[PDB]
Amino acid sequence: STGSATTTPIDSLDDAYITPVQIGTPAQTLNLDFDTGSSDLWVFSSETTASEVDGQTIYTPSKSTTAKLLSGATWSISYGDGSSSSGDVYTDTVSVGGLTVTGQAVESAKKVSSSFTEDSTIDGLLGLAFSTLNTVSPTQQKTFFDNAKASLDSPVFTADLGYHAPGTYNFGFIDTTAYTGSITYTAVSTKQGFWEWTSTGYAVGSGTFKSTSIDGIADTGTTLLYLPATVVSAYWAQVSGAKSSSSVGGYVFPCSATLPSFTFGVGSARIVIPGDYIDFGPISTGSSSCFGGIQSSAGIGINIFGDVALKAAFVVFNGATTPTLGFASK
Ligand SMILES: NC[C@@H](O)c1ccc(F)cc1
Repeated sequence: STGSATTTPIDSLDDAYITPVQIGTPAQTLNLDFDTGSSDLWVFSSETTASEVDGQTIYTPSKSTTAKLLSGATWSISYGDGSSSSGDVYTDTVSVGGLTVTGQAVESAKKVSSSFTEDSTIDGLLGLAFSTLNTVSPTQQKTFFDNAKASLDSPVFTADLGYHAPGTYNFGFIDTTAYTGSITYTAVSTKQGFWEWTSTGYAVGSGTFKSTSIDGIADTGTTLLYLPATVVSAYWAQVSGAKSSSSVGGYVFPCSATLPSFTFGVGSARIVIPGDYIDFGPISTGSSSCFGGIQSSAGIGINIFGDVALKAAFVVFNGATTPTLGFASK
């Protein structure tokens, strides 16, 4: 089997992407944030505290003939950005782009933190990291990808995120028309439960490539590119007027600037992020100070190849017995 679904930016800055997902019988379609940095499939629901729902589409398990309470199971998750959610668990039929999994754990939110409530466009998350990170207790549950894997033509999914435009998540096949040149594959460590890999270096604009190992994660659920302070300082030093602002919480730059590109290495291959991809617009409405899309990972403990980086590539998440990651230009 295979699946193919379009993923769409939630706003004009590409802050996140949503992908329609069919849950239950008859189908209830919710727009979920596919997150290769976490491993829980959770949704706003009929059980979510009413004051914490503001415009989201909810899953109502009582209206699904295939929903079954997973007795005694609870979940609770805290994300890198400080947001969180928790609740109980059903199993139900879940389909993405024509690919169907029966008996998928669907984690029903009883509580969500303010940032979720405040984002009416995201109805929940669909985790695509390794199932070892799944938070369901007392019986840990598998991701949609893990459940689907044995049925897929090939044990892979791909992320093709657009810049200010829709893109695609494919399951079970590699669309050879969706990228240019060849795909370069690189080793993954699953020890922390992430799609963790090591970039071979970077360049700023038309500058020379610096060969240096940068260990990080491929995370579709993180907006920005978070790299070591040395790398980030080298990037922003090429932008007149750019500075790190403790009050804003990172590097800002004059909105009048033209940003240089940023290149990262994948083995001997190179992925170029155009400068425009690094512009996240005014820090507040009407400001001439703009927020940068490359930020320091120093306070995080891990480097993060988030959407800013991933959207510049066609990315293969290879879930073979020994997982790997592939990157191509597009
Ligand atoms: N995208 C999941 C989010 O919780 C996350 C953020 C940062 C990180 F290093 C790992 C995961």
